[PDB]
Amino acid sequence: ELDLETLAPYIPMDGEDFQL
Amino acid sequence: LPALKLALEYIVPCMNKHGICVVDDFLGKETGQQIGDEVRALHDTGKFTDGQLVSQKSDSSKDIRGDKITWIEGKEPGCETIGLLMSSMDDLIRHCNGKLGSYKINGRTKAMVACYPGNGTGYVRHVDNPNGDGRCVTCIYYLNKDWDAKVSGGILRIFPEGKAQFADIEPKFDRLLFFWSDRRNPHEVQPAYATRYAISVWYFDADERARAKVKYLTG
Repeated sequence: ELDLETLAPYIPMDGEDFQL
Repeated sequence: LPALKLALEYIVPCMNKHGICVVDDFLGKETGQQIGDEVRALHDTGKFTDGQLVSQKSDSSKDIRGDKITWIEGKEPGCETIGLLMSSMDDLIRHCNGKLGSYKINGRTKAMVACYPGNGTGYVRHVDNPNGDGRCVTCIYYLNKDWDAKVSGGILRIFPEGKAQFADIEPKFDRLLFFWSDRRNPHEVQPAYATRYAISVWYFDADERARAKVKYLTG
């Protein structure tokens, strides 16, 4: 198989993230 | 349109039955063109950089995705209408609380403003969140006035699991799209032959995103 994380679009993992 | 009815009577049942939901003519022509002007100014001032992947091995990113992007928080000068779009997307999601699957949506990414600069650029078939990074709903706004997909390509083809048909989403002006980000919706951006713009956010499930953050913070 293939590691699908290698095709997945990047998002920041650090920082916060926006809170709703 | 009023968020409550759109969320509860259309978006929620659409998502739970099909995992994909299209809302056309979301903000109207005036606002959509203002977003277009803001995006074109980010492009013209050199803000975009190569789109990147979650995990990187030997491959050039450009053999996977050929877009150029920047991340927008919503409050930057010259991005005010992008901010209004982000606030409108958030308003819909807040009115869906607890009704989109079993997810508890508390947060999201910044907005990804993305351009496929013609020349046959696209994005090979992929899953937005295959390995549990917290993303549960992808939300995309398209802003291509004059797009003729039969000539210029750029269709987002989604392959929803278990369905007798795939879902072809032309990147139509003022179109808003939601879909589950996980392996239920593999998708490709088919080659684009004119300049194609889209603005994406990804909404997080609280518990999955917490687990993903723990994984990152411990190594």
